[PDB]
Amino acid sequence: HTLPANEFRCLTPEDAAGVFEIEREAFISVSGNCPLNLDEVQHFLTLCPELSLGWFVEGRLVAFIIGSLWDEERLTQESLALHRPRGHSAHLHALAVHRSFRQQGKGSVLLWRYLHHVGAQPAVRRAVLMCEDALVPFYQRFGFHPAGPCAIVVGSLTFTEMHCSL
Ligand SMILES: CC(C)(COP(=O)(O)OP(=O)(O)OC[C@H]1O[C@@H](n2cnc3c(N)ncnc32)[C@H](O)[C@@H]1OP(=O)(O)O)[C@@H](O)C(=O)NCCC(=O)NCCSCC(=O)NCCc1c[nH]c2ccccc12
Repeated sequence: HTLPANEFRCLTPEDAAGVFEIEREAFISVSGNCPLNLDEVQHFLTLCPELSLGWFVEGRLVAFIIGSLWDEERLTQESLALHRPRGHSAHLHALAVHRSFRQQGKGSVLLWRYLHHVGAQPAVRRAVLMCEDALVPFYQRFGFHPAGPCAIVVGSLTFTEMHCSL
């Protein structure tokens, strides 16, 4: 009968649309590329929805995490579009908060619930993601440790890989 003022839930391919939209502003408007395009978004939301998480305010996605499982110590170019069911690592492909909802602890909040959410799964024993050097201290507040230069290349952009024991 109404729109919950706040709701945290796993995503479904129905939210792919909304995810890309925030990606356009969050990444493309900046570097010219984005972590996941609509097909990639629907791909992981189809194969491993339980690895995603969204914050809906008044029926609108304001934050999201799109995961997938990895089975190697470090991230590679191929892992970018892969989901290793047999893996034990939660690979955070993308994390973003809406342009209008930033700097209000939402990213931090979503990130913590996410770590707790996937660490609840029997397989997931570690979390991994890549980020620009500017965000390394940010992810460290969550237990992530810088694991050196990430091998994944994206345009002219480089990233520092980070791992979090779960
Ligand atoms: C970061 C996040 C989710 C936090 O939310 P929030 O705004 O609500 O933040 P909080 O309120 O919870 O707390 C704020 C903290 O967030 C950190 N922070 C925020 N903006 C920062 C900045 N410009 N530089 C350094 N630290 C910053 C600070 O440390 C800051 O501390 P302070 O309270 O002391 O100020 C939110 O700001 C957001 O959605 N940003 C846009 C997308 C993005 O970059 N996603 C992450 C890429 S990392 C993960 C990822 O998706 N990788 C894919 C890698 C990738 C593939 N293709 C790309 C193309 C381009 C770029 C990257 C990629």
